[PDB]
Amino acid sequence: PHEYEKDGAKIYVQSFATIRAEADLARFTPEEEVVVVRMIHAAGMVGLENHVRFAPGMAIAARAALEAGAPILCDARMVSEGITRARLPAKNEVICTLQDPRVPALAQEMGNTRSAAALELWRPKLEGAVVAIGNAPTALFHLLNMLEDPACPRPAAIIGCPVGFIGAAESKAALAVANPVPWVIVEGRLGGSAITVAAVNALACRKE
Amino acid sequence: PHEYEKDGAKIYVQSFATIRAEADLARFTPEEEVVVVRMIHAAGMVGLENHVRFAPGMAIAARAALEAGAPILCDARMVSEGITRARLPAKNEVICTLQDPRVPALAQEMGNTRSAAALELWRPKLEGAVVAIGNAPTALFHLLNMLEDPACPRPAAIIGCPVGFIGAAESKAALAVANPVPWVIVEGRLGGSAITVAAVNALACRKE
Ligand SMILES: C/C1=C2N=C(/C=C3\N[C@H]([C@@H](C)C4=N[C@H]([C@H](CC(=O)O)[C@@]4(C)CCC(=O)O)[C@]4(C)N=C1[C@@H](CCC(=O)O)[C@]4(C)CC(=O)O)[C@H](CCC(=O)O)C3(C)C)[C@@H](CCC(=O)O)[C@]/2(C)CC(=O)O
Ligand SMILES: C/C1=C2N=C(/C=C3\N[C@H]([C@@H](C)C4=N[C@H]([C@H](CC(=O)O)[C@@]4(C)CCC(=O)O)[C@]4(C)N=C1[C@@H](CCC(=O)O)[C@]4(C)CC(=O)O)[C@H](CCC(=O)O)C3(C)C)[C@@H](CCC(=O)O)[C@]/2(C)CC(=O)O
Repeated sequence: PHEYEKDGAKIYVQSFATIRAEADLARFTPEEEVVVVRMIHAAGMVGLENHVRFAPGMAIAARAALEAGAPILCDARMVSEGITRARLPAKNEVICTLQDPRVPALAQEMGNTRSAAALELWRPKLEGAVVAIGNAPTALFHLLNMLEDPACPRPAAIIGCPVGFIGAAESKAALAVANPVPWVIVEGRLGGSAITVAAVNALACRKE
Repeated sequence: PHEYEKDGAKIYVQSFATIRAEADLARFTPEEEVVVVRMIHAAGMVGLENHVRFAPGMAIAARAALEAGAPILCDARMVSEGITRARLPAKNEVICTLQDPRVPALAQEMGNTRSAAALELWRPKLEGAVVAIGNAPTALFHLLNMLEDPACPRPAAIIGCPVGFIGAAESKAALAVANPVPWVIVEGRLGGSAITVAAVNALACRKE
């Protein structure tokens, strides 16, 4: 038969050790470094770290929000279903409103994507939340517009890592410029659900 | 406010057109090319195509299985929850057994990961299925071992795209060598849920 390593705890330890041996991680603070390592792990891509940018204090602020019970607001089910419930420190709600039955009509009325329209339903959970956007650039752009209204509840942190060729790089660059609340991005076209979930999972639990 | 493109249908068309303008896709058959384009789209990574390998006729065989109602067996919820139900041609079941309450004890008895142990529960749905492994190399390795028994039901196709530093590259190289049923892999460390879902979504529906 095929031989392979079967101890999952060991696999993790070896994965992170390989990443730290290969990656260029010196510029990150200790709190940022843990997040970056998990993002690399999720992507299978040493070199990803050359594209990661954090607002000063974001990693600290996001961990603190999660430990205080902040909900995690997710743009897609691939993000929400990714989050490791066993790693959550304070029974944190993991929310994705994309499949709410009101979203298709709302999107049509708004002249926007379903991904973006769904964020309107985040309002009651948004104050102090950790936002995890791993897919839709239109969700990130729309969030920036929502937060231009001083009446809008404001999250504790935004993990802004949508992926793609159209609008993704722009949405993340705009997030960094706007600096609405502490943020992390992957600059450029790279990003996605797995990198986003890794960031959340890293910030949720002090144990790697 | 921030200006951005909000027409999702248009965004797709532009994304695929950008990918085809930049990517090196000549060696793929028409059926393979559609799959590769969607994988690039999901990864935000022109250059991914340099790592993609198909068994001859896999893309044709997998589309045919799906159109015939084959279930899709998924190693993780980030894969199963990714699959676009609106794109499925024949009311195909999308299955992930990872969270079955019997898996933790089974994994312990088997001395294996939960990801791998869960595949034992695939047996009743495995014959003629499309397998979508986007995460766990141990799931792919274990599947290869399962299929070494002539009594094991055999899938119609395997999308073998686990990601990572430990065991991933090895598991996919082993799949290609073993050639148990028609396969697609991303060679090396790259892969993951998003690329895997993209492959399924591409093969499910003739419309991009
Ligand atoms: C499945 C899926 C996937 N998308 C991916 C990536 C991209 N697609 C975007 C556009 C094409 C787009 N995609 C639809 C939007 C549907 C909508 O919101 O109206 C919208 C049409 C619009 C969103 C937007 O552009 O902001 C949604 C969000 N993508 C989904 C569903 C997620 C559903 C859920 O999670 O509950 C979705 C809601 C469609 C659906 O299934 O109903 C991006 C646009 C940028 C670009 O195209 O270059 C980008 C590249 C990010 C891969 C995943 C990436 C990952 O997880 O890491 C992939 C798996 C690829 C695929 O289609 O097979
Ligand atoms: C969330 C999550 C994530 N994994 C990723 C990637 C990897 N991790 C592997 C090892 C570390 C591993 N990971 C656990 C296994 C738990 C298990 O099955 O016992 C096992 C421990 C073992 C699986 C295996 O090695 O075959 C599982 C599968 N990963 C999950 C849960 C998926 C649960 C579900 O889907 O229902 C999981 C079941 C743990 C859990 O949450 O309970 C790989 C090993 C190779 C390596 O480490 O370099 C590899 C890199 C692939 C990212 C996703 C990648 C993607 O979607 O594209 C990320 C998001 C990273 C993260 O942990 O934040």
